[PDB]
Amino acid sequence: GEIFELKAELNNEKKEKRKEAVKKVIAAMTVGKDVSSLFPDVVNCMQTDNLELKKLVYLYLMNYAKSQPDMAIMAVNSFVKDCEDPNPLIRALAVRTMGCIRVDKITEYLCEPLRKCLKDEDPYVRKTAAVCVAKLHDINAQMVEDQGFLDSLRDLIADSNPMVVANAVAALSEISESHPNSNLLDLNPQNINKLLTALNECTEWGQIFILDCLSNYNPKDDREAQSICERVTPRLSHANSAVVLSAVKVLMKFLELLPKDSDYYNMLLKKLAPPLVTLLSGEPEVQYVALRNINLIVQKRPEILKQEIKVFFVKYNDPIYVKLEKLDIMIRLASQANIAQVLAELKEYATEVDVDFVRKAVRAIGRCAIKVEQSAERCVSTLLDLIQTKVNYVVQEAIVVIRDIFRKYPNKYESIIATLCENLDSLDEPDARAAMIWIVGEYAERIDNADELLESFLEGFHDESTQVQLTLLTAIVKLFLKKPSETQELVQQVLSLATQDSDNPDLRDRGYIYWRLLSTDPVTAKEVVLSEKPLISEETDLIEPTLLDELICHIGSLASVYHKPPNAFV
Amino acid sequence: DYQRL
Amino acid sequence: MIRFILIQNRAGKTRLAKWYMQFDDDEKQKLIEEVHAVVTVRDAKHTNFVEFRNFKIIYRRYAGLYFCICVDVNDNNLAYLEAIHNFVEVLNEYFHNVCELDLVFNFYKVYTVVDEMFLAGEIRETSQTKVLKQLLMLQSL
Amino acid sequence: MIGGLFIYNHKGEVLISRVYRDDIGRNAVDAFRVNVIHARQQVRSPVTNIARTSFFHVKRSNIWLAAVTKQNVNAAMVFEFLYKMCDVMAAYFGKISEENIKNNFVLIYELLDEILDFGYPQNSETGALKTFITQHQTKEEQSQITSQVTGQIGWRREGIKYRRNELFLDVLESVNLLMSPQGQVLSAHVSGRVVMKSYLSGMPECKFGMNDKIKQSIAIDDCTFHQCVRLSKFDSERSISFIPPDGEFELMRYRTTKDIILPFRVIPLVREVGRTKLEVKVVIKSNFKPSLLAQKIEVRIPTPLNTSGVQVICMKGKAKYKASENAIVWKIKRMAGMKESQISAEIELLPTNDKKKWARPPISMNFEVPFAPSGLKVRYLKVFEPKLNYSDHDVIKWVRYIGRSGIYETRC
Amino acid sequence: GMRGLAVFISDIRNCKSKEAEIKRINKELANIRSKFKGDKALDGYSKKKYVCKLLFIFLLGHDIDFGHMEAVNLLSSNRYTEKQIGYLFISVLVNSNSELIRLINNAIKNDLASRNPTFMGLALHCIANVGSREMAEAFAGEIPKILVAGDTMDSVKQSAALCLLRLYRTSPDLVPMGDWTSRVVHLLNDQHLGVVTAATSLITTLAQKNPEEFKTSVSLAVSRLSRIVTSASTDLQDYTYYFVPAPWLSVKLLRLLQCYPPPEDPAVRGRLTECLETILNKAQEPPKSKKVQHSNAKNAVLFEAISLIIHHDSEPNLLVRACNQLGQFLQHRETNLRYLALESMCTLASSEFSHEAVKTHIETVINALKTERDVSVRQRAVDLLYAMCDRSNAQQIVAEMLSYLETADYSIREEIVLKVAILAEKYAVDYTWYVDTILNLIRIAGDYVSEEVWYRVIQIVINRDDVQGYAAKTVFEALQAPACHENLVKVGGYILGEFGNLIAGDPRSSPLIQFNLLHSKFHLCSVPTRALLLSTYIKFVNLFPEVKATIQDVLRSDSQLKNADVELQQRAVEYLRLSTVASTDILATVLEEMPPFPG
Repeated sequence: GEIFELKAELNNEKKEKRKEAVKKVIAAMTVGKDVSSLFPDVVNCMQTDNLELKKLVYLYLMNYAKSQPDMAIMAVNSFVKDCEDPNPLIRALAVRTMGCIRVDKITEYLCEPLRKCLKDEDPYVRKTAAVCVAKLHDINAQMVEDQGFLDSLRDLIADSNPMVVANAVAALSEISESHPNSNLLDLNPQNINKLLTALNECTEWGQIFILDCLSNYNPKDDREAQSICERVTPRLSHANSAVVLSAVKVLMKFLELLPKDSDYYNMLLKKLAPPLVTLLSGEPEVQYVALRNINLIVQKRPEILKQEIKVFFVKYNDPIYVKLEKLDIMIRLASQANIAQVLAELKEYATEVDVDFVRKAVRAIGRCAIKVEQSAERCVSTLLDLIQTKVNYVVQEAIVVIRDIFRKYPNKYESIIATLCENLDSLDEPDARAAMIWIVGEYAERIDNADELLESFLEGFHDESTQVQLTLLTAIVKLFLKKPSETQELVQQVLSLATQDSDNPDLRDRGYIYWRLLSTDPVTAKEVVLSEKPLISEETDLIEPTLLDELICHIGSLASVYHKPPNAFV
Repeated sequence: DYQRL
Repeated sequence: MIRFILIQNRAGKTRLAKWYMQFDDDEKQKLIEEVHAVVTVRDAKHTNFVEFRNFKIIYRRYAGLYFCICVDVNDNNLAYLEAIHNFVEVLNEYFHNVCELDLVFNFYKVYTVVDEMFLAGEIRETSQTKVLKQLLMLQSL
Repeated sequence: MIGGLFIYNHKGEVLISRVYRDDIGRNAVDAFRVNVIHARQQVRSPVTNIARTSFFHVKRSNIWLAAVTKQNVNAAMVFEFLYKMCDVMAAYFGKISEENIKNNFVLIYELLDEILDFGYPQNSETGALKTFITQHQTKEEQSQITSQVTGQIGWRREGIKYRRNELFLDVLESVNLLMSPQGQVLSAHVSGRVVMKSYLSGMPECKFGMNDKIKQSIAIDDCTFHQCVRLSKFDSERSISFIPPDGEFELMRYRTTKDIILPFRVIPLVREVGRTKLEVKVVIKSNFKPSLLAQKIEVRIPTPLNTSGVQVICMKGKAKYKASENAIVWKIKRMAGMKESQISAEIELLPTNDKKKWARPPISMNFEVPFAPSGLKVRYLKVFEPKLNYSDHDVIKWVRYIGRSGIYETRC
Repeated sequence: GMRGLAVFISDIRNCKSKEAEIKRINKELANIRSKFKGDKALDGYSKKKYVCKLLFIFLLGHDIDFGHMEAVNLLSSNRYTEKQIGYLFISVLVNSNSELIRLINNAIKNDLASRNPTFMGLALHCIANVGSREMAEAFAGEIPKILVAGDTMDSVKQSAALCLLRLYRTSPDLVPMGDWTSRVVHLLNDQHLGVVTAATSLITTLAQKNPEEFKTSVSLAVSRLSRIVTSASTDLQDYTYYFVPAPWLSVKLLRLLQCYPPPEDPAVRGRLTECLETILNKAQEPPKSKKVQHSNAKNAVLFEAISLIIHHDSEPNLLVRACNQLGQFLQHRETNLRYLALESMCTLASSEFSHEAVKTHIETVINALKTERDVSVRQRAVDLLYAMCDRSNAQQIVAEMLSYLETADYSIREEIVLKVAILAEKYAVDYTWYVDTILNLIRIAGDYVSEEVWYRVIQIVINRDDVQGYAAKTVFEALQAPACHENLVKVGGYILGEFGNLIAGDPRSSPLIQFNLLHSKFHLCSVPTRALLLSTYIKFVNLFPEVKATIQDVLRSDSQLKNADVELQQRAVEYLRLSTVASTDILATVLEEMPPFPG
């Protein structure tokens, strides 16, 4: 087809048609077509001095020598010759192109040009050589010459040019992933002072890199933390949004000084809020990231945005993720003084058309009921009305939150049991089914239908969620302990079904434990299963404190956006 | 539009 | 058994969709973008035979269009690929080098051609000359 | 740590592909294409995880822009880089469109190679990019260009010359207001930004001043600035000092919530006549000097869903009833301050269920005004150039305030 | 020849936005709705054009809720084009209204009563395109009467055969095997090969439920196949496709043969064997044409012949040649033939006789698994390796599968994990190998291990009583690594809860170290994992009285007793009260080593 025509026009003496054919070849490469067989004429066209054509040929070289080393080896002579090009721009281009080649042969011949370019008068070549040192560390880097590159790069941090300092900081931070007990390789306090000075001179990306590097360092003494924070704080104004987030991370980590007697603690807590509130006025993606991080900040340190609830009210034109995170953050900061405003907002949000937003609002009403004791009756009435709306998912969420309301406030909200048990066939979700099974089991004393409700589930015991199976087993054991004679056969049935007819090791483990506990002696089993339990104590979908601390140590990073540890995703 | 400053 | 026959341009617009099984309009769409996503990702070097869901589709691009036939797992793959080629050749002869415009402007004629070739989800007439003669006699009417 | 950077079109084709790390392969493009562009559900997040791989995507015009990483990259940094690259491409060739990407293929590849290197965002202020990126000589200019790319002052080029030292100041504001009928402002918020267009020669040291004393003075809750301005001086002594980059740039951003002057007062009057006729009259008072002419005024009056007919009566301007928006849109081309306008509307209601009451949506209004709703006025702006000889008087300064409405709603 | 249709379609296409498209659609829909209800009677051309406009609008995606009555009015028209448009509208848009269904049925009955071949073809295509119980009740008695000895056109016979096929697939109850079956079978002798193709499809479908009724079809089809393949290219001049004589009819006859046991008649079986031998020998001959379509048709016929040979499996001589041909296709240049060869070689390997011949190609199967770089072909190679596996070489297959899984994306990872796990379970000559294999799956995949795999590894470990000591030791060694997935934590907790006393003697593996290792992973795990670890903690309380204090302390922790989830709080409180209140005898008897287990 046209591939032969492309080859023909590449094999031409005119430079204009040569570069035009190179452009069409790269376009065909980009759209998805494979032109690896068109490598040699590009090799022939390599011998030129046009910066544009040279760069395009470099791009083709990296893209295809990523998988084709054998005949792409020959570019070593061209790279070596180009290393001494008087023009620094082509020097840096050649270094960055040669470092991007991952084949074994280029590794040996890259070492000398990289070493020559690391120590240079021109700073552009120095920055390119630093990042190329990082690239060389990316692939097969154990040779002692790599250690020479690393300590040369470490000494490169003390340089007058700011951008090379920023890129060297990024390179050290990247290489520091290795853990032969020799971690991060640097950051003695003189380098701390140097980096803190260099925040001003470096670009908006340099400030990000230097703040991320500083986040790893820990102060030796108390006064060092305050001296560092008094210099980190000016970054709270916008050099970049990521600059603000990194500065917030650095300040949040370094809050280890005196909680009360130190006034700078209160000053920093006051200063932290306005940048956080400002971040919400940006683009929707940056707003989403800021809200994801503000959630963690509020969970860790509630006393920052306590008096600033009005800015988190959801707006109709907001994007869906922004709306959900705003709802979560409002429910985090809900309090006795402003419970009316948030409750009215939740009443309005329960009527929206989006399923996820309505489910989260129905969750939030119960969360407010748990948090504020005085408004518990009003929230329960609202939840009952939402159930009476007869919408299926609203019923599911209302039941799953009424379970937690029962757990927090025991033996005082039993008038809701009949209205709840009326909605039994509407439950098709494992969570609401488990919630209703728990409700039936816990309060089986004062409801007569509990035996029928618990027995009706055993028909579809298998092909059911493990949560529901365990909840059902526990509920039936509870019901037996309340009423022994009436529930003799049911307990034997469920125990045999859980032990002999189940493949789950955990489920049959619980089955054996319960069966033997009931068999050996009744009163001990009654004391164990039916023992009084401490209250959940006003939990608001809290994340694990250890994971919360790790996420706070990783505020700016993506792990805070995912709310998952870096181990979960590589 | 443009006013003298 | 043929489950459906689709003709799509590279953009994704369905220029023909004849269904030989009962499918809901929502499920018909789900199938349409499913086929589009599965097919447009695959290039010319890879095999024409790609499986999705309980069925499988034999596709082949002609100019910008994608001619794909969905069959059962146990059906013959190369036979249906050749059926696609025969159908495209008869289209090219009937419409004098078929383009997309001939498909949009004469959709009922193309439906007639498909009904002549494939009926009840099975291959009906394979000869090009007989199909062309039948189309000429219909046109003269 | 941006592993790869891809750009797609509305068809789904890959306009450009560039991969900076080995861990990102040809499979990442296919995964993004099958999972994000062709997603069955519309409920997503800007960043998504696909088999231990993160994808960041933003949409400009009908063009998708995506960045893929397999590391614990800084999310805000990646999003800001995507925005900055969109801005750079817009600065080169205006609209970010498919044929623009196709025509300037080599130029975008130059930008991708330069502004990012092994996932590390380098200088991308496009002040330096113009110098050594196009669409001889001696070591002198070469060392100069290299230093200006890598040095501290990267936004402004050394050799800028002009025969008319002029700069342009633009104060752009968006107001968000929701007024309660009881006279209490339930929510107020003003977002503003100062856009500066500078045509100056040399390396001027510019001082920006405003009524931020904290006889006109406004209380700004906080100010978020540009990179070129020195933040340390601002924190230490409350001074705004910067070197203006050549061309347009956003100098600062500010937020105001106190002492907000209301451009207009909305007085809604609704009269219920059984279930057939509804009388709604809206009168707006122009609370500004008559020398200021309001422009692009839009008033959106909601109507009940069971409305069978709408009558429009207006002495000034034109009142439009559009069933597409299911509301009465009232536009006025211009009027001065201390002016009034009235509308007479008759709403005929179709029969409906008596139980269903009407929850009135807020009255949304759109307008553009010459004055700044926050009250921010540029008191002064000093310019000084030690290297050259032109003084502040030689510099010609212009200022314009364009206050556009944002979310302006009125409960009825 | 519809100028209004052309201008409307151009107006639809010329729209630059969806809003303009919907605006034009609404304008034309209003116009056509007003035009149907107008006082002026509509001539046939206007009716036809408007019905076709509605058809185009519906095919664009938008819903059309009118125009059915005009379409049925087109069914009773003398002109052919109006009738075609009406029938297409009826076929595409389906309305279940009793009056409209009655009118459509009357129109189709009137068209079928006529002797016009074109009108009968339109009616038969309408019956075959839309399938309903009402249409079956109306036409199931009549359609068989058309493709019987009564003289009808060959195209009418084809349409009738496929229409009866559709009616039988939709409503098998309404098509009984009457006296027409014999004369439907006798269509396999018609000169017109299209009628033979339609009859072959119909008989192939009908033979599954009634193999005995259509028993003569095998004897009629073997002769037709032998006359097709063993003939000069000049014959079948109309149906010779790229120098391959009637590939589709040959494939259909081979499939019809495949749906029957081997023929009882020795002469018929000899003819079938000779035809298959000729088909196989045609492969070695050089192609008559260089075009890929010729080879595609030839290989379609060949692959159907090979599938017939595999299904019959009655000629050992033919199976060797089939296996050799598939082996030759394994290394073919075209990936279509490689994919088809792998697919057919899986079925061949399922056969008992040809196990060694297929197992011979293990090296090239592994090479295709490694270097093909195609998802479908690699999946087929993995499936073949699954089929090819044996007790003599299971270790190599599992090692190769693990190596491939190390470099396998995400979609097929779970399937590869399941296949490797089932192979390791089934072909475990030494049980120390299975534990290491499952640990390798948990380490390499982790996210894709799925519940059943670790369920089954626990099943194997509990029952053996001889690999438990090694399993506890290797799991302890695996847990102290800094990278441990959640499934590994689950398996480690469960195994160490019951077999921690096996290695408790060793100083390195002491109860304090085991508990510290488990509690290190306790916090960074989901709710089910935490609950399982709580069960393991109470098991440690039972086993090691020296570590009772620390476990009682961690259970007493205020974070454990107030967990938000019900199950964690329940197990924490229950285990705390069981450790505290029990008299060291009930606690002892509650926890035991458990009985051994019984597309």
